[PDB]
Amino acid sequence: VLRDNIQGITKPAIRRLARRGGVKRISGLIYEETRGVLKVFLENVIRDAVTYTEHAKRKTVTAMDVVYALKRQGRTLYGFG
Amino acid sequence: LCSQLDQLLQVPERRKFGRMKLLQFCENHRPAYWGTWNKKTALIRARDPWAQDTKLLDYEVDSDEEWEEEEPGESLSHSEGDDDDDMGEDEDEDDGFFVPHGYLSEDEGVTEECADPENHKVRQKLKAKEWDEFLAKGKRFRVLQPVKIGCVWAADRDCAGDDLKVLQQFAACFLE
Amino acid sequence: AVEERVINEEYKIWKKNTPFLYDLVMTHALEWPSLTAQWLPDVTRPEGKDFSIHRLVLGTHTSDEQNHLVIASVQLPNDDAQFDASHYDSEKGEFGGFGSVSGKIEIEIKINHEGEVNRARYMPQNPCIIATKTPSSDVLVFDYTKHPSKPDPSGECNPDLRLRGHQKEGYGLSWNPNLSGHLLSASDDHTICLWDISAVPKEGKVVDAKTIFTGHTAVVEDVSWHLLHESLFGSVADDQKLMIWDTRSNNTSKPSHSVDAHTAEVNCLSFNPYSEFILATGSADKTVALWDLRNLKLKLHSFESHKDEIFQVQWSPHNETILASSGTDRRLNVWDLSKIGEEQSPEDAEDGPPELLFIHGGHTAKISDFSWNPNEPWVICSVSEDNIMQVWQMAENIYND
Amino acid sequence: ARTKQTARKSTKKPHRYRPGTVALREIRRYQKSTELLIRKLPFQRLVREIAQDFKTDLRFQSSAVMALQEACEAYLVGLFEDTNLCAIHAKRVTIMPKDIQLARRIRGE
Amino acid sequence: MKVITCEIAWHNKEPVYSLDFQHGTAGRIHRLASAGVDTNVRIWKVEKGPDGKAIVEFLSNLARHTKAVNVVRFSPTGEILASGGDDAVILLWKVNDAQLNKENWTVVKTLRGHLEDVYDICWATDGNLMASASVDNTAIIWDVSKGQKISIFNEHKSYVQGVTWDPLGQYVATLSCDRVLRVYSIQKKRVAFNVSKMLSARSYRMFHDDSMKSFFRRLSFTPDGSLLLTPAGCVESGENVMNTTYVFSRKNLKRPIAHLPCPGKATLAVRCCPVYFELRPVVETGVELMSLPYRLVFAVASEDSVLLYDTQQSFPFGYVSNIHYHTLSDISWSSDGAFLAISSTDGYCSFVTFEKDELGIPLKEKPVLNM
Repeated sequence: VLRDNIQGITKPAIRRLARRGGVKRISGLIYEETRGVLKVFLENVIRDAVTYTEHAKRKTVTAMDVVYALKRQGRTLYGFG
Repeated sequence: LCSQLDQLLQVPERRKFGRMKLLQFCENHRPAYWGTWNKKTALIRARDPWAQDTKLLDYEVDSDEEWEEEEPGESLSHSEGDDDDDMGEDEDEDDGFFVPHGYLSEDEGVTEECADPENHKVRQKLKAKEWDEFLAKGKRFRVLQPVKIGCVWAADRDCAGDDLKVLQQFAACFLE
Repeated sequence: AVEERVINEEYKIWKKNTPFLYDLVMTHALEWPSLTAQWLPDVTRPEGKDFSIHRLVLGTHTSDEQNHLVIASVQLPNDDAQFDASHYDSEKGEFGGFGSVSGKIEIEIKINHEGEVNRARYMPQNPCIIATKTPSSDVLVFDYTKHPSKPDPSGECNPDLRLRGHQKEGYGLSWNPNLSGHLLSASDDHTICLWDISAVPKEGKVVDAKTIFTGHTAVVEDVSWHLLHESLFGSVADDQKLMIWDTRSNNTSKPSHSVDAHTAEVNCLSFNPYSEFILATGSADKTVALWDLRNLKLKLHSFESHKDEIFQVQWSPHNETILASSGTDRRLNVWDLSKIGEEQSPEDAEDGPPELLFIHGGHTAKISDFSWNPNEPWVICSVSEDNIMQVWQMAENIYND
Repeated sequence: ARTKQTARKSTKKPHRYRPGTVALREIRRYQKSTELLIRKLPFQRLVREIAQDFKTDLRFQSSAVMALQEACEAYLVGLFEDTNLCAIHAKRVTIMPKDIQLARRIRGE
Repeated sequence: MKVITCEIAWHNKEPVYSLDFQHGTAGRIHRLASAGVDTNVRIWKVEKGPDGKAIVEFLSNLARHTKAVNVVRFSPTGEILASGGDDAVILLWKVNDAQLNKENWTVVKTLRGHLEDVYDICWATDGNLMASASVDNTAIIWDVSKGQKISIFNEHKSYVQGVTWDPLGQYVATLSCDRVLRVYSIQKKRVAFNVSKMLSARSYRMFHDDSMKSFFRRLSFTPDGSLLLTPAGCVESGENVMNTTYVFSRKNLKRPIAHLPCPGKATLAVRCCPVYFELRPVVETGVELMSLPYRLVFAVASEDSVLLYDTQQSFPFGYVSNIHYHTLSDISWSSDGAFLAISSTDGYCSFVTFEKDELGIPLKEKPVLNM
């Protein structure tokens, strides 16, 4: 039942991401690749955040764990620190 | 004016390269181009725009070799996709992804040496802060000017009283 | 065939040679050709963005389709973005980069129009109100704020106001920058209709003929208010006549002044946005004559660079002494008054007189209409008959040296 | 008057900047866009499901989830103009999955 | 006193986290190192310009880091520098006697013992003993001379963001993110002091929880060593709590002498200038935080603002705010004290130039510290 949301990423959302980055032409099958790259990066992020929160001796994760995962993988977060 | 009118009537430096130049054609499969041009040829003049440019460039088509599209690009350029949207309805009763429910889950799972009225006050303050943040979200970009307070000391009495009261607002509170 | 091929090759040459001669080129192909095209005084500059936004009023020429009055919002990169070092190409040796992020042209609101919009102009004080000319006798007024953005599913147009006084179509419309609601209209009916909409009731729809001029004996080609004078305006017609009327004059048939224009019919006229004594008129004899309002008997200067009739002539809100004109030659020629009476080498004179400064021949078809950007200098949109609409700006060194 | 004609139907990879002369002041990139442009709920359900996949008896915060979001599309745009520059260097305008992989390796993921 | 925002490319826009001056040389010229997530350690040369402006220039770069660095501090000697990154390793460097590096800096020691990301490092009063703080909830002790681990303190329940060495050499002060403060003896190698909650007489925790959006909780001993300073404090005057920093004396490390409430933003780093000054002429009152024969001035790093306090005054004499767009990261004191290097998390730094004698007369002879 709760295992069929891989396509939950919508075509309007993906085309809108495409529009923000500035393209005019897109591939038709690239969409699933985009979703897969999304999924892998999501997974890396969330698992590392779990590593923090567990090492935080905590159950409910915070966005601070999100921040530390973000920097551990190596990117910046603006306005939330 | 009117009366007289009627009376008479009857990497190198950017400054060394010049201004950024841009060109876009709707017809090109070639992407729009923007770059600074510094090539100086006396053959290409406004008087004769179509004159040959010898030893400057080839009069050969590059858009086709730039982008021979021949692919399902979905015509993302315009007229489709921006207006399309979908609504839905959800369930948020099992695992509450909310400020009050999140606070309740956190307090139930994790218990500390804090009074229940204190926990309620903290939750109310955090919710108020989130609501104030949501309200201030409409400020969007706000250009911020730097502020600096000079070395004002209690010895001096001719300094600005505005800065004096500002730093007085930052008092050091001792405890007995 | 041969003409199409030679125009295609000329355009290819212009396409290849434009990097050296233009700083800003923004071409689009329309769904339908537009006889009218103009800026909006309002500019949009969102904070935190590297671009500016501009707006355009155009129509459509549809043989058997509902003609729609169109507002087009256009994205323009910022002046601050005009100086940025992004990357460098070792090949071209410049700070180039094709990239993908660029300004774009967007149609915002379409309003149904009865037939082709012969001419569209708005309040110089209120972009909300715009006046359009119809192939019918009717003159219709549209307001985007007072109409749904998307064109109505009903084919019939929904004019907020209709004006009376003309008996058939025309190609001349103007507004009074100093007086509110004062419209000047031209039509084949040999009549010049003056209308005032400032006194129209809120629920009124039909506007009578406030004033009808009949001094011209030929087809009144164009009419226009004076940029500074509150009661003076001029008219040009097919009778090669340059006519001056005063609204304060008690006679609508006797003109204030009558001076011939050329040996051929004239199309339009234009005044300086800054000066008030010099007007520009284009004629069918490939000549554009300058006239000092101090003395209309002698032409101030009759510039000659076209090979055919000249249709539209317009002055510069940025530069007082800058003028260009376009006609059936598909060529737009930028003309300066600072180079008048300046000696030049014949190598710079085979093309024509030194009065000219620039030529725009990027048009596949005849240049339908142009307008000069009041906010951005040297920024011009022109439309050819082949629903081709480009926004362009020449090389800066051609006017700034 | 004027002869008219019938219209026809119309149809090096790390761009690191040198320690000097770099005073870029992009202020927009500082502030959050407040423009999610993602359907919140498929994102939320997906996050919930993968979290359950990893571990159970755990709770989130709407702030953390939205943070996850902007992290997502921020990485998206980063990779995305990376792919744009690649394809321009790849002498092509239609974006290929190989372009995503090549940009991804350009970062070193 | 003039404040200069540093618009120059520090770490090609990656945020800064740590920075340190050269204590060994008292000359006007200074050598400055910086910490960023570019995994690059950049040495910069700074000095006052002809206009007195603190102008800076690159010196050398370190790129061995496989991961981002968080804390960077020189030896008290300044000849050897401690470098700490996310890659869970700490290397020691010394200048060695290349197109963009005027000098080469080489690893000297290879120290491990925190197998996680590192938050803080501390040098001894001599530079031969080492203190470091990391994710790992562990307090480690290293000998610089031999470069091997000697002590591990595991009593912490949450992250530790600040460690400092007693200049006298008798204490080691550590904080947990769990609003818990611990002081460690040297010979005993145990929790000499441990304070988390205080009665007023309702009892509540003095320090901020993990809920803070701050990444670091840095603090330093006074160079005299008689005063202890703790940022990220909580004062619950009423139903609310408010940001503050606590000041402790050697008399009692359980009850701080007082605190400095800081309305608005939250403190995250505390640093003390290593130079002494004469007692400024002031009325003999209780305004001074501590009565000492010689005064000292120190800087405090809040979420956004930095504030300047001396030995005689309770209110800050020097106040700066609204300069860096993001939250602050680190603050450093020049050896002469004339350069106060401000680093935040936006991606740039900033400097506040101090004219000579603007902060008093440095002591002719530096008072000795009882070991």
